[PDB]
Amino acid sequence: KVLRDNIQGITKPAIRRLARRGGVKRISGLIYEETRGVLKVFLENVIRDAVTYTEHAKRKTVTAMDVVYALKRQGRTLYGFGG
Amino acid sequence: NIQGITKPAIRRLARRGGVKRISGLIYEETRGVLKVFLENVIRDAVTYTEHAKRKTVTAMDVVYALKRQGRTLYGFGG
Amino acid sequence: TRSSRAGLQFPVGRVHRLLRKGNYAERVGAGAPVYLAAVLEYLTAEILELAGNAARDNKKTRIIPRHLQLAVRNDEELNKLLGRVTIAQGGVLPNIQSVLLPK
Amino acid sequence: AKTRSSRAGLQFPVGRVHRLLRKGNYAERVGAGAPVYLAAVLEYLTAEILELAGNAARDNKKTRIIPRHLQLAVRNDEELNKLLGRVTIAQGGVLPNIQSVLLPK
Amino acid sequence: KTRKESYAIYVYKVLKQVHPDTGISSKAMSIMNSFVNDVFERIAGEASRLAHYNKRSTITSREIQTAVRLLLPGELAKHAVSEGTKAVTCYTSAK
Amino acid sequence: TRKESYAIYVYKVLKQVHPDTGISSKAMSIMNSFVNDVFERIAGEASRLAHYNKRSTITSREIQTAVRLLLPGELAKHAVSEGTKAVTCYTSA
Amino acid sequence: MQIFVKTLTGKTITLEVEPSDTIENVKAKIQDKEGIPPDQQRLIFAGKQLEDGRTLSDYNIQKESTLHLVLRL
Amino acid sequence: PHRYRPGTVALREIRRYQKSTELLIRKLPFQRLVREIAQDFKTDLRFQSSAVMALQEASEAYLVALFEDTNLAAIHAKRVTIMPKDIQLARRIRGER
Amino acid sequence: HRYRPGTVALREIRRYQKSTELLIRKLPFQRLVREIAQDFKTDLRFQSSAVMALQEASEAYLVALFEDTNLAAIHAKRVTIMPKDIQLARRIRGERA
DNA sequence: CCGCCCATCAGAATCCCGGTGCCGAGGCCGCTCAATTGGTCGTAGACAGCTCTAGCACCGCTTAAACGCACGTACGCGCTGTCCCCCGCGTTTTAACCGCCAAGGGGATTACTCCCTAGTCTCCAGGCACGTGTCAGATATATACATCGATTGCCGG
DNA sequence: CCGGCAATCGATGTATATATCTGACACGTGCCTGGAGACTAGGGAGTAATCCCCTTGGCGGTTAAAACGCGGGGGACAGCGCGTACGTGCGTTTAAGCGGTGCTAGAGCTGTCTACGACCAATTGAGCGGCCTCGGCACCGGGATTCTGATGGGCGG
Repeated sequence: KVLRDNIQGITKPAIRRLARRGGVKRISGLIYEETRGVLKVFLENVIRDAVTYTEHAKRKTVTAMDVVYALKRQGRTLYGFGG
Repeated sequence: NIQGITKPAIRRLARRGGVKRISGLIYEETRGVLKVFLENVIRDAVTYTEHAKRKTVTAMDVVYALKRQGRTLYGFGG
Repeated sequence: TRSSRAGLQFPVGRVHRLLRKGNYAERVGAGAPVYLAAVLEYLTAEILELAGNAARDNKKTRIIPRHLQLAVRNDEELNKLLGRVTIAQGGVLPNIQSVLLPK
Repeated sequence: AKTRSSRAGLQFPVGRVHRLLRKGNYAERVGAGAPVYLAAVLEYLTAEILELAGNAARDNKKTRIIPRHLQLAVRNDEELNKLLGRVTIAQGGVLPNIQSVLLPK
Repeated sequence: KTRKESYAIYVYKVLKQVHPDTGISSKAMSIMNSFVNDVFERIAGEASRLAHYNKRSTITSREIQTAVRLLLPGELAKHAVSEGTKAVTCYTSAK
Repeated sequence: TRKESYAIYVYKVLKQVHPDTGISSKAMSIMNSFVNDVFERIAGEASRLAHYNKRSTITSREIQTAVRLLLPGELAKHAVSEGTKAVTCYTSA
Repeated sequence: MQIFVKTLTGKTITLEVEPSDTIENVKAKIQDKEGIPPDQQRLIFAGKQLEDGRTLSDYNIQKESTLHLVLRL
Repeated sequence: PHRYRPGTVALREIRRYQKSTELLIRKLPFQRLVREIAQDFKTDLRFQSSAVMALQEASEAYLVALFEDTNLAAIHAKRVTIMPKDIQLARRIRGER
Repeated sequence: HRYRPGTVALREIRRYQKSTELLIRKLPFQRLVREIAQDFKTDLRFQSSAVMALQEASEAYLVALFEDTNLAAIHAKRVTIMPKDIQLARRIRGERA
């Protein structure tokens, strides 16, 4: 089933919590839309690489190993989910 | 010998960088950062030279060191 | 030769030999050198086309590293590919911030 | 002295490291002392990180080490921070740090 | 005077195919040589890692295609994939 | 199928360093990933070093130069000392 | 809407076709404008060989797209 | 009526969320977003739970680091509020297109 | 006569953004390189190409750093670059901890 | 009546054109070594079939988180004034750069040997999967202490 | 007689102490697969000797860049005022999260057999090194065009 509108599921309080962990005290009201755009771009890149890795192996299921390999390819190593 | 990098040379570099007005304390900072960069690159190049048991540093060692640091350089035999 | 069979300009046998003596895998298939040579030739042709146009713009008949730099930096895909690469005797793109221009 | 690790006096395996070197497509041949050298280096690095993480775990009146303690150990040492500069540790967190401007006067 | 190999003649052939009346200098030739070598190493390393992940001992055209897709961005990947596929088809047909 | 890992050796090192603390399951995964990452880095640098000088073998000299290139300032000295001591002990016995 | 066909000789030609136009019609146009016979032409787009019975909209070929022409002898 | 002045609860939240380790985004919306994004490249795909977990961890780390750089950029301009131009400057200097 | 301040600066910006020459004298750079290298190992020799490559790399690095510094200076509503802008650029890039 | 905005002049600055020369790019020739062709052999991997597991869909109930609205305040932004510090220009000094000469150290090649590594076979024990007990830590509850913001008293203008 | 500064005091949030239990960590067993021991053969790397090329060091001159000083205009910084956007709190609504239930697509393993890649030998032509020659490009002198800032002028508060 095709779904949309799902970028708005990243609510304003969640972005505020991320900013609080980042050390931010005051937030302008236009930060949330740009944050959503940045997150969308990042996810698009990583998911494209992971899907390429999955389809090379002739599988119909995306595994955590594909995500780890894609993240390493983009120069972002991740410890904990195998590898 | 770090003072051999004169102020006009730094000004020319800034002009190529697109800078119009320059403060009077920028030259010392530029000298420091250049010294740090050179130290890193030369350390790696000398290590590469000593593994090969040579007493002369070649351009290949410099290219390999720069590639190791993440800065590929074209036009010197890479 | 194999390049003649594939209709290429780049060498297939040399690419095969480099693949075999490069410690990449235990075995190398028949079509891998052909594929790799085709891709390399395509990229070379793209860069050379852009650089030749740049050289013709300056009323020059020979390509110099400045023309290669101008070709690479003015194209989005090539700029993304060669993002962390320095070209000797290349220079920079002319660019002045609009705030610095006189009123 | 039967195993190679016992001869070298290590805890990490020498035979397994040799096998991994010989099958990783690194070089045509592998020398005798290379696995010993590599195993010693790996054991040293593991010991350093584990000692720092254990001190961090004790600071919290805890017995077991969790990824938070590893993150605290790595981020507080300059050499380890330089080595693991582009590494994200899952379930790690961040170092507490607030800029001095934001504090009340 | 040990023989030293390079990609100069093939680059010149391609250039004469693209711009029939245009030359090239020595420094530009060095830059082109470095570019070709660097791209070769990148693609070969990616393909080798791909083969290692799936527990294979052979590098095939599938590995090269997937490496090209992973490395080259945008329409560059599409056109390069098409060129490689055409070259492989022509090589297979001829004998 | 059997799956190999570095868990037992990491635990032995930990029991040698801190003889009272334990370790959880996620921290063990992190340690495994760390060991694998460092192994791959050092091995790749050594292979490139051997390729540069036209050699077909990997020796302890390549490993020493690799750890000198990869590891930062104060880690490299102690790592080199440990590797040299281990190799000398192996040769003597 | 217009597309571009590339040949092995580096020659790029422009074709005026429609999204509903079939590959056989595209081919017929290419012979009319270039003289190359139906049997010898093979079309490659996105790494796939096109089929004469299919239409351009089937392969999601949009405006200003590029396709590679292969001569088979 | 008891009431705190502006900026106090903000510092309290900064201290709270810099000491825990949990994820700061609800899981179901992120799963839905990931599936929708992946629908563009290939339909009828499946995901392991570990894949979505790894994606969430990477995304949260990336956003937190970006916000740290944004805060530094905002302070450089003699301000305490973060604004979109600070995000743009941080992204541009970092080299992200 | 006399040009008003800021004009010749723009002229030099235009002139130096079009050429491709090296902007640092060669003998001082050679001397600096030798005295830097004498710390790691004494009794050393250099090929001329090695010094040329070192100069090219260092000049490119400095020019890029100055571009980032100018961007940071503009962000703070200024036209003069200051050491704090260099520090901010280096910190955001990742070289400075 | 005078400060602010607008049109017009000379004067450096950059560029284009024409003649001259000169060095690097393009072409040609000989040889050698690496790619091509033919044939044989072994195993890497494609393909089919079966098993079971984990990923997807649906339903019901709680409740904590999100959302919408109101109020007030503190921070961002614009304006003004000053003060000093970078910029443009002229004079004097210095040392980079070019050309030339000379000496010798070390990089590159070649020949020879020997010893270190791969390959084979046999044997055995260390490590992994599985199963079980118990205790370190999360949970719920009660409690003590630190901190923040309104209230009020006191020295002082 | 109020204002600014400093000492209270109540509300609130966070850390601390005490059972309680539970799921996860640490330990015990069988076996089987990979590592160790012994021996052989061969080529990779160490060692010695030559040679000649390139790097280092010194000398002379010339001239262009650097250093130093000066005067001044524009930009950086501090202070003030305003107004609106964002933080804190409260009541209402929503969907996330948990707990089951079922089902099935697909990931993972196993046996087979076959086509594909490796290896070996003989042959020959493509590519590399060396030499030459000439045309694109660098250099110098002169004229044309272009901004740029001072000067004259005009205007409206």
